[PDB]
Amino acid sequence: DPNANPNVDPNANPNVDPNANPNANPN
Amino acid sequence: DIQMTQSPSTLSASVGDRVTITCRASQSVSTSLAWYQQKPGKAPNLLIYQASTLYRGVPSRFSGSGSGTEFTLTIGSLQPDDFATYYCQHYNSYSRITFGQGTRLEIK
Amino acid sequence: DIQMTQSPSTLSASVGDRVTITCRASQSVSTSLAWYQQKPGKAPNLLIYQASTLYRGVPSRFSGSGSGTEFTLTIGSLQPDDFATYYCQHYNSYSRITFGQGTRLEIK
Amino acid sequence: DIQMTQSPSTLSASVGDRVTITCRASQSVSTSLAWYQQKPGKAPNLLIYQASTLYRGVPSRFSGSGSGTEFTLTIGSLQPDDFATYYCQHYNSYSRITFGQGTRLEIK
Amino acid sequence: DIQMTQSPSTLSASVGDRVTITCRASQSVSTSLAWYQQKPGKAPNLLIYQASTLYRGVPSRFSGSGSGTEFTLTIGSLQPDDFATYYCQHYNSYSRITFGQGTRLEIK
Amino acid sequence: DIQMTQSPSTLSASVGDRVTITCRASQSVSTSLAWYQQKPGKAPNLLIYQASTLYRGVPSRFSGSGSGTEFTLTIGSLQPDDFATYYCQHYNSYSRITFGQGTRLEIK
Amino acid sequence: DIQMTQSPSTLSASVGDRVTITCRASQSVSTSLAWYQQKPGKAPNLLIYQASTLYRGVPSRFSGSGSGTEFTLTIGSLQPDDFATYYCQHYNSYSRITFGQGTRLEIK
Amino acid sequence: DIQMTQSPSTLSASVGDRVTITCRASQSVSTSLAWYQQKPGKAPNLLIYQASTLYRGVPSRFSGSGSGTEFTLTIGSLQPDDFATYYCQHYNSYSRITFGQGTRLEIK
Amino acid sequence: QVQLVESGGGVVQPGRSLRLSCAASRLTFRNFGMHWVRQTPGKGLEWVAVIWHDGSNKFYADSVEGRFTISRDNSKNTLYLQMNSLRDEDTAIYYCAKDWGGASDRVFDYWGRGTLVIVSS
Amino acid sequence: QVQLVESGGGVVQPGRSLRLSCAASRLTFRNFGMHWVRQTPGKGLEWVAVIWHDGSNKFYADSVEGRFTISRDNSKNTLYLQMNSLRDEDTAIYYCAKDWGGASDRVFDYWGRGTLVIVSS
Amino acid sequence: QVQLVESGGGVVQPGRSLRLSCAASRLTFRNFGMHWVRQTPGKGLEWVAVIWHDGSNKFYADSVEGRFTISRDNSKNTLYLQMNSLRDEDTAIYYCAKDWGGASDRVFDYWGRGTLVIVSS
Amino acid sequence: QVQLVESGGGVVQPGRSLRLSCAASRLTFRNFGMHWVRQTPGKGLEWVAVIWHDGSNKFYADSVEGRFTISRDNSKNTLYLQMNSLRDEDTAIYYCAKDWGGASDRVFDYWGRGTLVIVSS
Amino acid sequence: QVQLVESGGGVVQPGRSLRLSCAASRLTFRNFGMHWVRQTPGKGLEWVAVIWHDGSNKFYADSVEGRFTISRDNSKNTLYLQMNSLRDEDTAIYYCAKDWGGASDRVFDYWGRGTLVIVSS
Amino acid sequence: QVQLVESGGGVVQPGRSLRLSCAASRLTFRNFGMHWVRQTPGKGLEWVAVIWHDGSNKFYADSVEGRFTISRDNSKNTLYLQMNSLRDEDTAIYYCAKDWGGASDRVFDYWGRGTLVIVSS
Repeated sequence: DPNANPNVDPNANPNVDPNANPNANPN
Repeated sequence: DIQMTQSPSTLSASVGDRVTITCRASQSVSTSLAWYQQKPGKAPNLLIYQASTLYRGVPSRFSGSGSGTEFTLTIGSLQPDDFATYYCQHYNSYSRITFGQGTRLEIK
Repeated sequence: DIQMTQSPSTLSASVGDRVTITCRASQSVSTSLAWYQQKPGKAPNLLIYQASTLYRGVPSRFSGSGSGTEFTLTIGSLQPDDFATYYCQHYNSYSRITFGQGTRLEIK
Repeated sequence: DIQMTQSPSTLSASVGDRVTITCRASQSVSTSLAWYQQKPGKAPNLLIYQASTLYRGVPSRFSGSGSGTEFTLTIGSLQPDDFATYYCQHYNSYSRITFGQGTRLEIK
Repeated sequence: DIQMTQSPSTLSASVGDRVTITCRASQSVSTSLAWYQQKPGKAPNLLIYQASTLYRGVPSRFSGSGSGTEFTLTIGSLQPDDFATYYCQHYNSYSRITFGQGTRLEIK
Repeated sequence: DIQMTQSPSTLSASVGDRVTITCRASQSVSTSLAWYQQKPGKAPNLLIYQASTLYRGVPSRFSGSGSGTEFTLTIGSLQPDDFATYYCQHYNSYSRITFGQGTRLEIK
Repeated sequence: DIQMTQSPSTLSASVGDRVTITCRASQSVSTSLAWYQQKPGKAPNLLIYQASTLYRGVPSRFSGSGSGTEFTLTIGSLQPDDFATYYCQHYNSYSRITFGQGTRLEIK
Repeated sequence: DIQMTQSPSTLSASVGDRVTITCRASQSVSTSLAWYQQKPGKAPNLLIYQASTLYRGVPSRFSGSGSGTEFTLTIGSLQPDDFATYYCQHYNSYSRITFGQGTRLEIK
Repeated sequence: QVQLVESGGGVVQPGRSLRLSCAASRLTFRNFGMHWVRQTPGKGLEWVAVIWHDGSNKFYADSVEGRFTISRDNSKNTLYLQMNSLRDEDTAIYYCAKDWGGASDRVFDYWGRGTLVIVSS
Repeated sequence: QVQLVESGGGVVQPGRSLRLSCAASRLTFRNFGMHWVRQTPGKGLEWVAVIWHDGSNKFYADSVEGRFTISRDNSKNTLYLQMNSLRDEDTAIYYCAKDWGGASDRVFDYWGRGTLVIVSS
Repeated sequence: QVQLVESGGGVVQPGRSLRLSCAASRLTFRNFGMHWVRQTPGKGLEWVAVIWHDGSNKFYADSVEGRFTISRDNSKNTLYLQMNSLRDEDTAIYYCAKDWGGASDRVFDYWGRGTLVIVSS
Repeated sequence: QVQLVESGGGVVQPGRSLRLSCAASRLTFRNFGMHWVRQTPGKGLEWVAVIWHDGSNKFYADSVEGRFTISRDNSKNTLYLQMNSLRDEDTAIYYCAKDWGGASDRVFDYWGRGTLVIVSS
Repeated sequence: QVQLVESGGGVVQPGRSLRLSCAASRLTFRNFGMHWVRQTPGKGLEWVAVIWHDGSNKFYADSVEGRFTISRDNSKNTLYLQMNSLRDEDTAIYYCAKDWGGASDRVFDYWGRGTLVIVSS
Repeated sequence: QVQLVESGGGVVQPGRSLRLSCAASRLTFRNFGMHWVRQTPGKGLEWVAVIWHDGSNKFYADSVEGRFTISRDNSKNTLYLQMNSLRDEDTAIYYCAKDWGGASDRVFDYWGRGTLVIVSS
């Protein structure tokens, strides 16, 4: 469908993931 | 594609009059209609979207109506600056964007 | 942008009665709604999100309901401190955030 | 935040039977869950992570399965030392960590 | 950690044939792999690092390929000396280093 | 080596004015900078060391500032005797001694 | 050079009190400090050397401690004879000997 | 290690033209690259360091540019003396020094 | 307890620029996206702009598209929105906001007090 | 206040390729899908193509399949559409367009000035 | 064999402050992020805060946003959580935690004994 | 030619401690971080610990967290791993290792001979 | 004008030892670290080893780890590289080098004449 | 008051040698290291060399490495810099110097008058 919405959905989550890897990088 | 026919091709009128320009679709497009007015030497501008909703900054004197294949623009009181070429353009799903031929509104 | 219409514009009620506030969207917005209670002179406070979930620290007398285009904000027991302006807000995907006009609750 | 609802609240069983504990979320958390056992008086311990993988040093009679919003922790053969309160905990991306209400196992 | 599963467990082959050892990671490890060859009674030796680069002094008959979660070690022409146990290793960032179960090459 | 760039190349001002001369380093020199004033026909004399400290016997109308790579020498109130060429010199550890181009103060 | 700064500039106390005088170094001077007491009309005398060692013949009520840039002279019980000016002096290697401004001890 | 690939291996050119020699790094080397010119029978001589700075005593017709992994050495107006083999050498931190394969310049 | 303080208001003629600030207090500002919400004197609420946690993306309502610039400075713990080419319609109270942090909920919890901007002659 | 200036026009022979640009100003270009609308000298309006916000999907009108290609470079705040196998019936004034951004409303709000392309000999 | 000992509990009036510690032993503390988990008398568990290995980023639950501030002392091998503006909802046993260390699993393995903090009059 | 010789093995009862050494020879031991690799009787390999060049940082596998301590003596060109509270799972031959030295490759090149450590009663 | 002359070349069988010298002249040899650079017959250049100004630290390429040892004698103004367990790939011209002296640029400027080492039988 | 007077300048063809002296007066010469500073006719300032108090260590700028030899003689209260293999770049006015004597600051306080050296033909 050529008429599908060509945008970025301005309601996407704008915050930082609080469950991102908080450890150190052992490698 | 969906052929888009608008009538009349040309309709002359005077200041203060009330005019309708209609546009007919070859097949049902629900309410996915848009309208543009092109002043000579300038790009067409948006007036109506969704075939009934007024775009931001458009004076309230313009009004649109219709559903399916029959649609109409109604200008309550024609103004001297409302004199230009008007197009009807649809964006029905699973179809490519097509335009009308363009009604010309001429003084007197 | 999408037009949120909430009815009635003004509804007077007394202490302890049952007042329900509706909010109508121009199309289906699933259940991504919110409600705000603004007291005069202060910034509005969040009451309901996802159209049914009670926000933290909000009295349980507030309740939300509805889906699609029909929604309802229900007050279990109106209290002296409950009188304020109510706004309904939507955050549907691929659409911009808009609000309603805002209903007022008046004593007696 | 995603509230975590697990059922049943209290499920009684004897030694040697097989029981299942379900954990239900309001919205999909992919496979990002964990399970905790709290015998009374001490801190909870890790049992399952990633909703299917058995944590180190845990007896193999414990099994986890499910994806999306329906999940299950199944004890293959109930033992006298597995009578405790079980919490299901999610760590889905972009959402804060919330625990379940707590399912208890009572003898006989 | 990231569990590594390599298949087949045992791959019987003769001199001069071509063998392919596959090493599947449970989750994406980009291109950070390493392939070790362990002859019985000896500490394992490095063959491939970065999953495609030949380590110094290794015969050019060994070739590594693949990316993401699917990797292959291919011996162009198996030699009598190249009969041993092979282990694949990942060293992806923020993850702890784990080794494979061990593929065995058996004569005939 | 570390090249020293001082700006502007030439800056004219009259008596009683306030001027600032900067010195820009290719890489961090911490606070190991010095400012020199050279009058024509004479060897330059020390003005500032440690990039902020006033050398003995120098009138207090000079002031230095900055850290890293951006440093500023400020004359609070220009005097008829303070018209000369100014050089910025660094003594960062493990790097050799270099000087700037030399800013010139011209009357009126 | 190295600037010897000691705080407070003036500290008043009565007999029987406990007072601590701190001296701040512009940069690390290890433990090579000293404290001198100047009674007006007399040349100052030595009290502490190496920043922690009590000199010969000094009352044991005087205490010194610290290393690096933070040093403290502590009087366990202030006595009627112990009202005078106190200086901190450093003798770090490859740096010249400098003194502080001197704190005044004033009765009540 | 970081293996340098400089491309292409050989450019024939005449006196007076403009030639560009590239050096491609397998992974980011920031700006730490140096260019060497080896005439046959002699040890190579330094031309460029830090990938943009001209070494002392080198004629200005040599110029370097680029950062990251794409680095180019450009000789604005080739001269008869400038026919030699050119090596690109990186000295990135935490990685050992490696050299390119060596681009040759051939007359006509 | 988290309070959002706006500033930079006043009265401006049509066509000039104006800077607004949303210096935050005690909020973990770096981890949160922020919004600007406009309340017209007609008691209507109209959303303006949103900036992500690090400023990767910004979304504007069509009414302020190309007229408004929203910028965030995490180091100084504040939010900036710079206005250009104002007109009579932009006469309203401007509220700062903080997105709640849900996976798919764009709702504001900690509102600011509001700063007043008037465009008139 | 967000203007689209097209460039790269002129006169071309049939069968020769040509590049057009739609460099935009003050528009948040990365978030908006863009369109090309073609206006023939016979005042007919034909939509040409659409490219999504990041170029993931591209759609063309039937008249220009396999001949016209459209590329979007968010980094340089500009749009490109290259024509191949050009012929007479593409003699028109080429108009850039910016999709409004509605949920299901495919309409254009901020049109460009237009750049003329002539196919002749 | 990795034990977490907390301290600093007691009873405090609403609106007062309180400091909590999580002095650890035999754990490589600097290489691990830490979590605080609250267990209410209703036997429910709530997550409170997390701090990365170097303290670069912190994340709090919405019920403790702006009121709670955690910090990590790598040199002293201990972890702090400072309490501001308490109320009756915060009366619960406070556990320490240690993130398992996986690539994408935020799950706690080595819990502490538990410290009780009572808010009442 | 780089030879790593280990020692200090034997048989101990569960709960007892045991010290292993990795006295190296002909290698620039100070400039290389080193690893210990464990080979279980099931012929499976498991990583144990890594120590940086100067001892600044240490990382352990979760199965040996808080029970194993690895220390390095650059002056004596040797590597130490002391285990505490041993149990049945720790019966395996322990290998020394030397990180290859690449920018981002934690791959072992010069393995040691091997020391057999038995835990039983 | 700073000249470095190398010596000690010749032919040796694989596995035998060999000593190399870089007796410097007119250079302040004590203040500068030095490098050995090997140029294979295939015209490739390989970095071999570097020693600091006072010999505190040495670094080797992985192709010569444990087989090559470099030592520096500041008193006699000379540099030594002693090779053990040679093989066929080490047959090349050995170049002495001198680190430029910059803060962070490890670039050789004053090379030696070169010494040829042949490993064959 | 401490004055530094230089001597030994003149005109020399490129490639010849030249000796420069910095006989000092009323300065405790033995306790202070001394620098040489070169000012080109283009009003640029370049540092040349430094010798320690006892002459134990020397450091030269790379532009004169191996060509310039500086020597200090404490007994006669004077400093020497000998120039070899000069060229067009070494024509400049030469100032002596005297390091201020601080712990870590390399700044010059008592400059000399200067002696002019010309290299031409």
